[PDB]
Amino acid sequence: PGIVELPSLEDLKVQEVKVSSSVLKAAAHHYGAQCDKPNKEFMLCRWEEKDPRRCLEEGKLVNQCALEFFRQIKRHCAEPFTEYWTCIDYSGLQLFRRCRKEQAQFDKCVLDKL
Amino acid sequence: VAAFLKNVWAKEPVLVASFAIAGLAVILPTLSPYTKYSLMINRATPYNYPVPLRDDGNMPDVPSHPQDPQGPSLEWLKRL
Amino acid sequence: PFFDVQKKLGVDLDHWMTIQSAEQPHRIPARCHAFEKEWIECAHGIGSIRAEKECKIEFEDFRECLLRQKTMKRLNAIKRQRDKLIKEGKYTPPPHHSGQEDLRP
Amino acid sequence: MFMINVLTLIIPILLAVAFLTLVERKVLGYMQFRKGPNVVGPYGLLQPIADAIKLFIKEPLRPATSSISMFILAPILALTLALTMWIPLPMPYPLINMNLGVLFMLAMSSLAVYSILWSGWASNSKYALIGALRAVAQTISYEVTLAIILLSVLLMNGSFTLSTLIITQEQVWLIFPAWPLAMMWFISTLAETNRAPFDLTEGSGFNVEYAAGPFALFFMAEYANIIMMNIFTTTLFLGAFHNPYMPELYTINFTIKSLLLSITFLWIRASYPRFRYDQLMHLLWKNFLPLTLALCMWHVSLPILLSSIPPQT
Amino acid sequence: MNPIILIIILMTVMLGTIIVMISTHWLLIWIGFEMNMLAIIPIMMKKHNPRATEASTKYFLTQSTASMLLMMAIIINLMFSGQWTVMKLFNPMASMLMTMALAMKLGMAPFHFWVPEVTQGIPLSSGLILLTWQKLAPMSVLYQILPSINLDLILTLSILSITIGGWGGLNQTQLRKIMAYSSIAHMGWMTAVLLYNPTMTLLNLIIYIIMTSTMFTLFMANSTTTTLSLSHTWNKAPIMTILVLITLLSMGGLPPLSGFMPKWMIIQEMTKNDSIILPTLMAITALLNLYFYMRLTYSTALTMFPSTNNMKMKWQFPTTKRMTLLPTMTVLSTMLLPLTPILSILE
Amino acid sequence: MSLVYMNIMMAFTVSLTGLLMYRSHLMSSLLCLEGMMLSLFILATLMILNSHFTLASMMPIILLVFAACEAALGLSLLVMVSNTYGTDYVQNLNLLQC
Amino acid sequence: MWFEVLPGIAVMGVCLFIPGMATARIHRFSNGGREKRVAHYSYQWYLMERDRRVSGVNRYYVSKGLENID
Amino acid sequence: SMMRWNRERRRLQIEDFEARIALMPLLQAEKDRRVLQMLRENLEEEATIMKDVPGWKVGESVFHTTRWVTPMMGELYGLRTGEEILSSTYGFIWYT
Amino acid sequence: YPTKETAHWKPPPWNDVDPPKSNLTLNFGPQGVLRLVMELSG
Amino acid sequence: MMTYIVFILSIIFVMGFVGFSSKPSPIYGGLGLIVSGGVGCGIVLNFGGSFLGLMVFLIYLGGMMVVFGYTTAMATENKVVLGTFITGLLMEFLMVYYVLKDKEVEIVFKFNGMGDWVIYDTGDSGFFSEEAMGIAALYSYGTWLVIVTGWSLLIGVVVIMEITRGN
Amino acid sequence: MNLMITLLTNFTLATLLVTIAFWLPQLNVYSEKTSPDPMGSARLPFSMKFFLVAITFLLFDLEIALLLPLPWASQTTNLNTMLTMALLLIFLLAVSLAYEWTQKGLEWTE
Ligand SMILES: CCCCCCCCCCCCCCCCCC(=O)OC[C@H](COP(=O)(O)OCCN)OC(=O)CCCCCCCCCCCCCCCCC
Ligand SMILES: CCCCCCCCCCCCCCCCCC(=O)OC[C@H](COP(=O)(O)OCCN)OC(=O)CCCCCCCCCCCCCCCCC
Ligand SMILES: CCCCCCCCCCCCCCCCCC(=O)OC[C@H](COP(=O)(O)OCCN)OC(=O)CCCCCCCCCCCCCCCCC
Ligand SMILES: CCCCCCCCCCCCCCCCCC(=O)OC[C@H](COP(=O)(O)OCCN)OC(=O)CCCCCCCCCCCCCCCCC
Repeated sequence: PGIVELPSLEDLKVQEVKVSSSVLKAAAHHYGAQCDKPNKEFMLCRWEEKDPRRCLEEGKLVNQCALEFFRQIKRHCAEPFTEYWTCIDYSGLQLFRRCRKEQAQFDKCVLDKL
Repeated sequence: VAAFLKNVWAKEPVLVASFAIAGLAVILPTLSPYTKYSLMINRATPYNYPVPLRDDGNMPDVPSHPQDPQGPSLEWLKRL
Repeated sequence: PFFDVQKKLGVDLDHWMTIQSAEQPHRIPARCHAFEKEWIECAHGIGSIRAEKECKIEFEDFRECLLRQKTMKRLNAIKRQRDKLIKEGKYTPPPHHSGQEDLRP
Repeated sequence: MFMINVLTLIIPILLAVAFLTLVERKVLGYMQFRKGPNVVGPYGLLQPIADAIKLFIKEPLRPATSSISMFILAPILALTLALTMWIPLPMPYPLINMNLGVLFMLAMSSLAVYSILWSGWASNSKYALIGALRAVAQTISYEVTLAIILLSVLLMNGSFTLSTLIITQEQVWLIFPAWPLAMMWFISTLAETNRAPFDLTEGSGFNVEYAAGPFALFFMAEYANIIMMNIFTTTLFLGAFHNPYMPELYTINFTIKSLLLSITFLWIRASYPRFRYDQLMHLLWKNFLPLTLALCMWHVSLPILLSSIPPQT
Repeated sequence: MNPIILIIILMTVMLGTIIVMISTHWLLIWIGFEMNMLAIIPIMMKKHNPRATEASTKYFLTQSTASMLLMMAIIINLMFSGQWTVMKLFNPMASMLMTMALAMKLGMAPFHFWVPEVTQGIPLSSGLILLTWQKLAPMSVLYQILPSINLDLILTLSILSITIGGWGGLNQTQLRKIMAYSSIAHMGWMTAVLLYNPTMTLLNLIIYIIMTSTMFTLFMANSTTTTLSLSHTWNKAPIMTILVLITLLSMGGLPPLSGFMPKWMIIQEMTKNDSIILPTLMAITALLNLYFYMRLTYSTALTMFPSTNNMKMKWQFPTTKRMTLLPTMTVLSTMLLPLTPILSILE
Repeated sequence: MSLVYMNIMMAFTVSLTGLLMYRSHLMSSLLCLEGMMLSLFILATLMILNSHFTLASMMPIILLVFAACEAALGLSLLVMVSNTYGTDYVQNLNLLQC
Repeated sequence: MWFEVLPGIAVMGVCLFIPGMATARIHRFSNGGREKRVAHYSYQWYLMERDRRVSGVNRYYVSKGLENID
Repeated sequence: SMMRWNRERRRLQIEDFEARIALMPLLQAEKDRRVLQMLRENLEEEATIMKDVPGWKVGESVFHTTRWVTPMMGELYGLRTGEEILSSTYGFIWYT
Repeated sequence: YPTKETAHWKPPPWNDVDPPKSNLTLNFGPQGVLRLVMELSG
Repeated sequence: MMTYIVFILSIIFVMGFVGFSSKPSPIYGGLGLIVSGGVGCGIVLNFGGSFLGLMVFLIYLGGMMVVFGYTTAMATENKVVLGTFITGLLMEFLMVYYVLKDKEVEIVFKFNGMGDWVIYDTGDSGFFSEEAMGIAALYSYGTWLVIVTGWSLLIGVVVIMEITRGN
Repeated sequence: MNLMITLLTNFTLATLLVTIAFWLPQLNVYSEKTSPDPMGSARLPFSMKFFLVAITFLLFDLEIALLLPLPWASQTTNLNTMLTMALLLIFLLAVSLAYEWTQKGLEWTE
């Protein structure tokens, strides 16, 4: 039959979000609030096209807005967010309920400064 | 109904307790004001991704951002 | 005979476990959901005699999604040719096919 | 490194089984107004070592067995299932943190009757076969109420995971919503392990045609199952406070509660006469099983009428 | 047996057959067969003698082997089609295994080797259930999978069933082995016309069930299990000899009787499809069935075998058996050939 | 197709030919029948897990329950045969030849 | 008197204390001074494999924070 | 007590699931780039291997459709070594 | 039609019932002391 | 070698089936079926069917083979056995030798020669086992299935108490 | 993989202690003794009642096997149907027990 049509390796290069899963889960609700629109354009395009080849540019915009989000956390609230994701990172199941005061400090610093 | 039940509670207390617990388990979920909240929680636990809708132009009851006031909320679950 | 009581009464006794494309718990799709949905929507209502010779390509795609005979045959072919070229020495694998390159994300 | 973890699990199991015999003989000594062993060691501490070295140098009894292969494979399966029940146990961290640890323990404890059945086959006697079939019928009878009591408790857990059963029991012990299931569970674990007042094998046994070495092997498999069922009951009903920065608090706490529960086994065999065989069959099928089905219906319908269906995760 | 328990068990047999009929899922077909066997085992063990336990054991082994072959056919259908609809099968190997499994449940030759033993060991009511009601479920499944049934396999099974059920009943003097080899031959007739026009399969099924229920009801009303005890019936009640005369002449395929109807419509529908040697061989083979039917009529109705003295006491007592639908079934099994285009109601 | 399906189908045919060729007993025939059931269980489980057809995950449990009830029925038949003849040999079950 | 059962109870309690303390110390030793990552569900395993890929040195328990982005 | 605590546990479960839902589009974009990276690698190495074979077309889809088919495990980890294969095909199942 | 093969077949009984064609004894030996010779019925 | 673990367990499964299907004795037949049940359960466990595997160990080997051994213990108490054993064993090793030197065989259907790791899915199922949720849907979806299975087991109880009575 | 190594280690230690317990007193000769039980020479009587309790276990174990997904079935969206069918399965287990009871099935091993 036909030849499957794959994008080249230059087409897939992007600046990755090179952080851990506990760093992602710690900043997750602020991410889902602040990175709403490109994430939802990407998942709408992903369930409508039903093909990752037709969604690469929306995926790059997701991978761009995520890095913008973590740049804006890093400029103003590096130390309280680090104190928070270390406490999330200790646990095996990565509980939120073990880490309420560090979350309260991070939420206070983010609500004030950002 | 009063002397038979005392007679069987004297003879066979295990089976009387068994039928009483089973009868409570049968009838009591229909008499409870909290049976609705179990359903309301189980249909509000997000296992899958809430796949967004294409904004056709006429949807006043679907939000555009999760923090928007319109849409289903879980105020009742935070409070109870 | 097939006394279709479930349609005469309109009750779903066992229509739900019948196919993979039916309503699943927590919307979990099967691995060949789209292939089976396309075969069913192709061959619906036209009877089996027309369905076996007019939806031949959709059913061949769905059987090939299920058993993956052509895919595993192709990978047998590629791995056999590659082992011949490695044994004759006429080819060497790149470092991303030996595990030396710090995978993508 | 993981082999170090397997060894530091399964060697202190054997040492605790060894000194359980000393604890048992001392505690049943003082409950019978006498002293336990205190001649051999300093207050008897060298008694299980002496008993082990005696039982491993005694003559093989040598029956001309019907099956030599099952005469070998019954103690192998007895010790193997005796040691593999311990690997999913969270205390506070389990060795093999499996998603279905409760059902795994129920399955591997259901498999433990083949040691009894094969050790009745391997002996040539008809009466040992009859006694082995009576013991198998007893154990498979009480496995039913193990399963249903276990399910009725796990409806308050949400899953089959053993480590979630600590998270379930943070605000209160799970004996407070489920004390009838707790007391029937305790008698059911007491009647699984052929323990008094359910030890009709002590009242001729099934495995008397083994050597004293393999007698010690069945004996230590039985006591490993006793300490295991008590630790599993402590995890299941009397679960303790878990601080993730000091695991030793949960380890001290479940160890103290499990020692008190194993001593409760020792204090129950020293107080009651044996049931007759049809009386423990009566106790199961006509006393525990109606209550177990009734409380199973109650524990199905109770998180629905209280809006307290526990989480899956 | 306790009558409440017997009613519950018969409702479970009927429920298993209905679950095979009305369901669209292969697992529910298999559940219906399992429930049907599980409930029919006590009906054979109603008298509690070692012949009935031997018959129930042989029946259990054959129907369980057929159930496992049926589930393997279902599983290969799931391999090669990914679905569970009870429709055509999507593999010739699965079609072969399901035709073999249904042939074992029908007791068609060369899997026929259980039917006279199991039929002989059990009473006449359970034998009636075995030879009528247990045919309804596998013939329904064969009616549903006929777009995938192999032609040569089902025709080999059909002619081999007809010939072995012909030669088996000749040597028999027991009535129940005669009815069992009658069953093998008539299932051969029913499955021969299955791929051509299965309405004639349903017609042969219904007319066979009417004739077999007539013969077992006559055998129950006379309490006869051998030829030589059937032969005393003229000295007890000659109307029963008349009814077994006309019904055994019916079952062999003599006109104007309605047992000529199924095989004549089968011969009629196999000549449309350019098979002429095969229905002729089938018809010529059915003369053996008619031969041992004629032997039973010679021993019962057309002659008078000598009876004993104790028949003089049974002269004085009326038959208090509930001969349920025996005149209705005997009328429907003899005088129905003037209503032969009634077969369109089965289409 | 897959390589493991060869082994599981061959396992079913091996236990089939064990069931279809009696040696001495009826209990060995019941064990062959339940080996057939076991191979059917493993094969159905591999297909249902491999396709991610989620609703058929309840199907092997129904298979195991029904055929274990079937096995209990067969064990009861063997017990009645053994009470009649002392043993469970199949050559004792030959009274229906005539 | 009665307090002589307590040496045997003490030895048995230490022998039951050893495996839980040992598996806690081994899980903290082999995971960078932390608890073992629990992966009961495939999403937990996907995040754990993602940690192992983003860590660079092929260990899921090497965390990379905001020092790894620009 | 179990009523209050299981209701609190359901609230914690919803918080963790919504943390997952907030993370899911980034993980989906990275997973899609991951699988397209691996398929492009297999295509390029199939091009540099399958030059000796007559009549072979590289990247030839076995399906007759132009729809994207979700790639098989052997279609991704076919040309890679056994450690990566085992880590991806029994990593979750054999994990403790 | 009696051949050489089917020559030893006698007809079955008239009520389909064949004839049936015990209990355990335990000698509890001396192994105070007392030898009991039981006869049990299950 | 380790990529063929499901194949190795399937070979042990077939070897156990030739072991007890050659029928040395019902005792050793039950032993071979218990070893086969464990290794086929391992086959199920290596595809992620953890709950179905524990259904095997709890129900099959825990109830049913216990009852088969319990009945073999009280209702029963060579050259052909070992010859048929090495017949089935050499035929199975001929099949494995063919499919490993050839990477393609066809006894009845065509079979691959690689490992069956290749046929998996590369995704994740989130916070649920798909097999566990499919079994959990036996109550909400499978209502008719539960009705007929409970009725079949109740009828099974009634049937066993009828036919095992002697009267 | 950790689980298979753990099973292998447990089986190996069990087999090691069995090998020691069988072959450590084989150093001890002690004799070649001849050594020629309640019953003398009677064959094993069958007891119907042990078989009845074995089949009762097997059928109630199958009903338990149907009951085992209840901690997961509690999480469903269709709770009325789930609660009805859960109570129906436990009630069918109780009906099976009551029929086992009243027809004297639980007698002399009650
Ligand atoms: C609808 C809810 C579900 C109901 C069904 C399920 C019950 C759940 C528990 C499972 C029980 C399983 C076993 C049930 C068997 C019942 C029959 C029985 O045991 O009868 C015998 C018994 C007398 O015993 P006997 O015959 O001497 O036998 C030797 C033992 N002594 O006879 C008796 O002891 C008499 C028993 C009948 C009278 C019991 C009355 C109890 C009343 C309690 C208060 C009201 C509760 C409301 C619901 C009532 C439902 C009946
Ligand atoms: C987590 C904790 C686990 C603990 C497990 C063990 C519990 C028990 C611990 C030991 C208890 C007390 C041991 C000492 C008992 C008495 C020994 C003794 O004094 O023996 C004297 C004996 C004869 O002396 P002799 O010189 O002949 O006499 C003339 C003297 N003027 O001379 C001899 O007998 C020779 C010397 C023998 C010494 C034996 C010591 C005991 C060994 C027990 C095995 C376990 C050891 C610990 C293992 C775990 C730690 C690694
Ligand atoms: C008479 C014979 C000889 C007798 C003595 C020796 C045998 C008896 C004692 C050992 C019994 C072995 C039982 C092995 C299977 C136990 C079930 C099991 O593995 O369950 C645990 C787990 C399921 O939990 P889950 O959390 O889902 O898995 C991790 C992914 N999240 O599953 C996993 O984690 C899956 C891990 C990979 C698959 C493991 C498969 C193990 C090998 C199969 C059994 C081999 C032995 C066969 C014979 C056994 C006895 C019948
Ligand atoms: C496409 C088709 C779909 C399905 C349509 C319907 C199919 C009908 C299939 C008929 C199957 C009949 C099975 C046997 C009878 C069923 C009832 C029963 O169990 O009767 C047995 C009962 C036992 O009484 P008992 O006292 O134990 O007798 C022996 C000891 N004295 O009582 C007796 O023994 C009483 C004696 C007389 C029994 C006569 C029963 C006649 C039944 C058939 C009626 C005619 C057929 C219906 C029309 C054609 C349908 C195909």
